[PDB]
Amino acid sequence: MKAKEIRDLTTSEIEEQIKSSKEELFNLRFQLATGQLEETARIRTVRKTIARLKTVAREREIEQS
Amino acid sequence: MHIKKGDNVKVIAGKDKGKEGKVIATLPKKDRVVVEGVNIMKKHQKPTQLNPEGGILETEAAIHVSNVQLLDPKTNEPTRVGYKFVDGKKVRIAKKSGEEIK
Amino acid sequence: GKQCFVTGRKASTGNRRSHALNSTKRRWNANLQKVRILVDGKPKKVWVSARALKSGKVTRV
Amino acid sequence: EARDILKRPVITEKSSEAMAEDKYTFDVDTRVNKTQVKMAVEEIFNVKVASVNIMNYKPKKKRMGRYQGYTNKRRKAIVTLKEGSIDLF
RNA sequence: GAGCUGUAAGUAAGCUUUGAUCCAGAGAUUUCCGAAUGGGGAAACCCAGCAUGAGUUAUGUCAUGUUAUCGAUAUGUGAAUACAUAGCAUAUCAGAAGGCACACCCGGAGAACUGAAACAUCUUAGUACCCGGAGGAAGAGAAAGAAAAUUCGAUUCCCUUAGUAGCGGCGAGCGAAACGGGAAGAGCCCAAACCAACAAGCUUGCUUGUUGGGGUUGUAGGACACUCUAUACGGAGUUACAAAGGACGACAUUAGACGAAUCAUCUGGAAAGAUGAAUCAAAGAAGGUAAUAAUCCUGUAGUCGAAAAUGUUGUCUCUCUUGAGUGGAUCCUGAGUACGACGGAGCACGUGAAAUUCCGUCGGAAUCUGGGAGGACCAUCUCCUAAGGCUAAAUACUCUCUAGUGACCGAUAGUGAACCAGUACCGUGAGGGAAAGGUGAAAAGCACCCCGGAAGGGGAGUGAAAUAGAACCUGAAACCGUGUGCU
RNA sequence: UGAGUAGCGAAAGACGGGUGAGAAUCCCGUCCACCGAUUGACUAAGGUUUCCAGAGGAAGGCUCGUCCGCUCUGGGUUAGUCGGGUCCUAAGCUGAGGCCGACAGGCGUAGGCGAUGGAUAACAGGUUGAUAUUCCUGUACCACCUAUAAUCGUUUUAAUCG
RNA sequence: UAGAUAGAAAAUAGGUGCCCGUACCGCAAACCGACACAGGUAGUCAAGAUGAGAAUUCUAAGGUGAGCGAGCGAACUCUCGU
Ligand SMILES: [Mg+2]
Ligand SMILES: [Mg+2]
Ligand SMILES: [Mg+2]
Ligand SMILES: [Mg+2]
Ligand SMILES: [Mg+2]
Ligand SMILES: [Mg+2]
Ligand SMILES: [Mg+2]
Ligand SMILES: [Mg+2]
Ligand SMILES: [Mg+2]
Ligand SMILES: [Mg+2]
Ligand SMILES: [Mg+2]
Ligand SMILES: [Mg+2]
Ligand SMILES: [Mg+2]
Ligand SMILES: [Mg+2]
Ligand SMILES: [Mg+2]
Ligand SMILES: [Mg+2]
Ligand SMILES: [Mg+2]
Ligand SMILES: [Mg+2]
Ligand SMILES: [Mg+2]
Ligand SMILES: [Mg+2]
Ligand SMILES: [Mg+2]
Ligand SMILES: [Mg+2]
Ligand SMILES: [Mg+2]
Ligand SMILES: [Mg+2]
Ligand SMILES: [Mg+2]
Ligand SMILES: [Mg+2]
Ligand SMILES: [Mg+2]
Ligand SMILES: [Mg+2]
Ligand SMILES: [Mg+2]
Ligand SMILES: [Mg+2]
Repeated sequence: MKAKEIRDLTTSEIEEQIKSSKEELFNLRFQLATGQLEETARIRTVRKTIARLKTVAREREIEQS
Repeated sequence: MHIKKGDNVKVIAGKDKGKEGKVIATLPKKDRVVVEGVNIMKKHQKPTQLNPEGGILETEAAIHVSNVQLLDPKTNEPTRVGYKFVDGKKVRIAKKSGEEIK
Repeated sequence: GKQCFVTGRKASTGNRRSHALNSTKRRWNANLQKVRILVDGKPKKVWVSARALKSGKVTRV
Repeated sequence: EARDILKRPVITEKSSEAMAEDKYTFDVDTRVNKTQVKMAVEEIFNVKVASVNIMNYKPKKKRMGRYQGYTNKRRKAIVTLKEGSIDLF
């Protein structure tokens, strides 16, 4: 998910998306550990999604001040 | 590079000097290109690898980009390339005919 | 770190000289005396030189 | 933070014997304590934890070519379940 | 503007013209240690208080913030001791701390080997080292100057004076300055007299203190008295001379864009070489490309370009701000100062006939009819006006960035380090401190067969070359082998 | 070069059967021998993965090597009660204010830090290739928390804390 | 005791209890000695016969055969017996 859609989302939606993305990342890591993950690029994709979500959240809580 | 994937070029230096072919890959960081039918190498392929069958495989090796020259679309002569700006877009121009390469 | 509270008078360095002009380092110390004066409107015992005390220019209280 | 507390499961012969004993082995963040590990496992897998043992493993010297180095130090927790089960696969 | 997920090959999974990768400006994140600052500690660890929150029935657990010391400024309380003074407590502060560029600057403290053919005065040397303080420069600086003529007019720095004058167990050695020629230039503010307001002593005389005005000097100046001139007209300014801002513009820096002109044959693996015939040039700098290229590529001359940030600047704004003259009645013009003695030090000058300047100790002026200097000292003459402060430039240096240069090195050289080097290694530690570059144009890096467990080799093949096959360009000598003509 | 020379670092091995390209040297067996106030079992320092399993035989191993403390691959260390911290202090170190000192800094009070000492609750058995007072079985103990409580208290108190 | 406050708890039931170390060598081939080095390295346990004994000799529990060998059986050197 890109920064444009992230900015479309609302703050509560940003937090929920961060939670679900972190849960997905955890599941991906566990599959990788157990040897059940072939599509390894998903880990990096989700990591960058989380980074973008947090970036937009920080932008909002900065511009509020 | 002034030569681009898919371009039709003439080899102006090398064993294949005088041959014409299509550019099927470019290596910007090495200033090299791969041209169909140009610079064929015979590599020893082990059948024991992931490919069962083995032997001597013939394939094009990359050539230095300054050894190929674009062909003028009108005259079909090798030509250098300039650039024009048409409605704010860069256009490759053959310096011999003035046409647009692509 | 000893000097006159009033003027900053402090020790200096120089030479002791023999009759044959041999030289060794020595100090000239100030003639400091521990006196009670008014510091910031309150009594306080500080180091003051005899010369800074001379002619009653410092009030001892 | 539970998903940060737990890093990955450990799959070895000793760890498989433990799993037969209802003990699940994880690599965990090197800074967390036994209680945090217990709470993270209970939150993520919805189980009841009987106990947690924990241990540290030093960085291990490792060589590749002419370059000498070390593996990351590890913190390994062994969680004995009271109720429920964990399916790693 | 087409590829990309570093060195770094491989595989995998992916991204990208709906513009990746990549380049520049700005922003976000930025674990732990470290001045390290809640406390402790054997750095990168451990253990807490307080507030708020998460979680639990609750405890245990967790998250965020905060909590060092000193300094300064406020507030409360306040011992011996009455008043209040220590003290204590709370609050605020982009206050300090620590680092380094092994450079340059100022200062504190300060050797020795060495030279003197010994050595002590002297020298090395106010050097090395240590310590404090900086700044982008520092230091100095608007005459108590230099001088001795038609005098000059702050300071600094360069040339010269000059290895002169001098100093010196008159040994070794040390060694000016003025003048003259240059770089660069810039001049200012206080203290005091006096005036007004305020407060204490309450003569409630007018003394002291704070604030503001005034004033700033040698041609003596100022106060004071008087006469003109103006409330920003003018003038000045954040580089001193007072101190903060704002608007617009210009230029520059940090990515980039365009950018002329060559074909053929021979040799050769390959042409840029040779040969023949052309072309461009404000471009014949340079690097690369299969050998040596102005015209193949990247470039070069030239021209163009900035969303954003930064820097330097111009004009407006803003801010501040009177400027001259006459008079000599009175007043002011830097005090434990100048200066002297004793003891040191600094001055090129070693105490000397020793001025000129600083320190310790002790003594201790004058007040414009004053005071200082012209190398003891006195007189005369002349030049200055100390005991308060500020001040750009010309000067020094280079950790660093950008663009370049060299009758500088070319792998035992050049950095210690061309390479994963302050590494390996050595040492308790401070510290010492290496060796080590080159396949090929391209990896085309030797399919396959044979002997061998492998290593290694012989073919085959790639390649111009493998007698270029992996520390793989060339491959000297020492040294070690095999064969052999003569002996 | 010396030179195929000196040396190969205290000692008792023999044979059979395996393995393997290769065996005096590896594995297994029998017999023999050696230490046994110990060459045995723990354990503090110190070291820091050398530990276990599978694989290897270039180099290291003073020979050899099929083997190894070596090389490769993957593993292994579990605590309320054991030792240390969330307890105590000795020497010593440090040290707000403070005293002293050209600078740097030295000394030092309150206060801290600091075991080699004081205090302090778990034992037996079983188990792996590699850990075990740590895992498992059985049976305990210590501190704290929540609920229900025989009983006692209920503002000079009188139960309770201190 | 000074002080603090309505509330306290014998018992019963249930629950909570962190961080560091823990491998292995450790009179040694893993430590200090440049070495798989006849040296050095605190403490605990330590059986039988004999004996005063932790001496002595031989054994136990347990561990070990020592990381060059095979011959020969000169001088000489060393260690040992007469
Ligand atoms: Mg543990
Ligand atoms: Mg001499
Ligand atoms: Mg001499
Ligand atoms: Mg200055
Ligand atoms: Mg061109
Ligand atoms: Mg040609
Ligand atoms: Mg060549
Ligand atoms: Mg004197
Ligand atoms: Mg004088
Ligand atoms: Mg004279
Ligand atoms: Mg004059
Ligand atoms: Mg200057
Ligand atoms: Mg070198
Ligand atoms: Mg060479
Ligand atoms: Mg070198
Ligand atoms: Mg060659
Ligand atoms: Mg060679
Ligand atoms: Mg011999
Ligand atoms: Mg011999
Ligand atoms: Mg021998
Ligand atoms: Mg031996
Ligand atoms: Mg082993
Ligand atoms: Mg060997
Ligand atoms: Mg102090
Ligand atoms: Mg102890
Ligand atoms: Mg064991
Ligand atoms: Mg253990
Ligand atoms: Mg053990
Ligand atoms: Mg001993
Ligand atoms: Mg005995």
